[PDB]
Amino acid sequence: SDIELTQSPLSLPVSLGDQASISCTSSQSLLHSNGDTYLHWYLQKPGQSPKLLIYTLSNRFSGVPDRFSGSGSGTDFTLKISRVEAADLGIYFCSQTTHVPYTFGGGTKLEIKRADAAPSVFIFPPSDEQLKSGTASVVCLLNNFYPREAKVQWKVDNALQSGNSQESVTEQDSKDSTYSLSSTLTLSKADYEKHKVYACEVTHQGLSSPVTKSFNR
Amino acid sequence: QVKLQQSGAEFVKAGASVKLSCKTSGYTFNNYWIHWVKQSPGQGLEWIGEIDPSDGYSNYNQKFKGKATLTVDKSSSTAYMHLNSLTSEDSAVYYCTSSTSVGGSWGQGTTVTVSSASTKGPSVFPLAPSSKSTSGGTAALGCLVKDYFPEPVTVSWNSGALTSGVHTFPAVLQSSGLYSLSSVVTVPSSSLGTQTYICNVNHKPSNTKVDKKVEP
Repeated sequence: SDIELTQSPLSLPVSLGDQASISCTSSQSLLHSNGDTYLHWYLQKPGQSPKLLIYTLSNRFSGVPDRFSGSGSGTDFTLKISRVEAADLGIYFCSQTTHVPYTFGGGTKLEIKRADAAPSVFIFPPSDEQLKSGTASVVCLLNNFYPREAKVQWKVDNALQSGNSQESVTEQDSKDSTYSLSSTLTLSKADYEKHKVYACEVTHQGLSSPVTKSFNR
Repeated sequence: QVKLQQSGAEFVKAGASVKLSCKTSGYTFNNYWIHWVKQSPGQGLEWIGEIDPSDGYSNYNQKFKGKATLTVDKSSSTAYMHLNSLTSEDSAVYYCTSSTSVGGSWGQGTTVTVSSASTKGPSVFPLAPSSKSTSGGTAALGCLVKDYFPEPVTVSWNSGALTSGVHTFPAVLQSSGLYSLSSVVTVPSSSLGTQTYICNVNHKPSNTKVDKKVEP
């Protein structure tokens, strides 16, 4: 049915000043009967709308710097940034408007590469104030790590927890290019009070082994 | 290119309808069309439909036909999209866009939040520093800002004095329909008990303001 646009890679870690290339492949030819190929590229910065960079295959949009260029076939396309600047970080999307319905790629995140940095791991028991409210949230904090990929697992008296934790991740830090992550495990107070040992086990590329932070109540 | 000014955030119950608008403006003799685009966590970017502002001719993505109706008020040069029978899958940012042969511009986006939750101020809980929150001179502390609706809440530390090393995490939507986030800061271990750390929380929709001291 609808034209599928597939972007590669999903995540593109680069250094400022590097050349960068993002590809888009279409499940149908985007060559229109009028001879134009309606394949467009956007950049979406955090908290903004997408902004047009390249239109109709290779035309640079008004106001877009010369470091951006587009090329390709009727089904295979490439966006190139000759030298990446900080202003270029964000999510890149391809889009086709040759055929109705118009469709978009899934996005490619351009981020800053840096050397591996293991997380600093901190654990917070629930407050007495919250225990009085009938709920218990235990928080695990992974601070200043790279790359973004990390596994956090909760163990309560050695039982693996599944489905009762939620994770949130910051944007990449402007100064040190790291991420931080909170993992929040939520129990009813009744459940919380029946158990003794609360542990978050963290796996990350920057660590030799998994690290476990825990407390005993 | 045409300048686009979209209407403000909408919060509605499941089953409700919403009308979004997009004021257009420009000195251009370029033929242009107007489009609406959905951006959701579940589906990414999706084109809804297009409309020719000169004659009102409209063409839809079959997925949105009947869900969305596009119109233009030619006198005000304002484009409208009416969305009906709303469900949680309709919660998204909706953009109005323009296209010409030489490109196009996108409006700012209008967030539509479809939920049965009522407005509710947060509970604020300390994330106390301890031996479990210290890493060789460096201690972490925070505040859990839990069970509020709608977004956003604002959090500052020490009435705005303390910005360095602060991470205020994106909010998560809980299965209750209420939001939760944490705000953390890393500080000197030696400062604890000496320096006060207070998280200042403000949830404007409920007019909930709370200053919470966090300590061992």
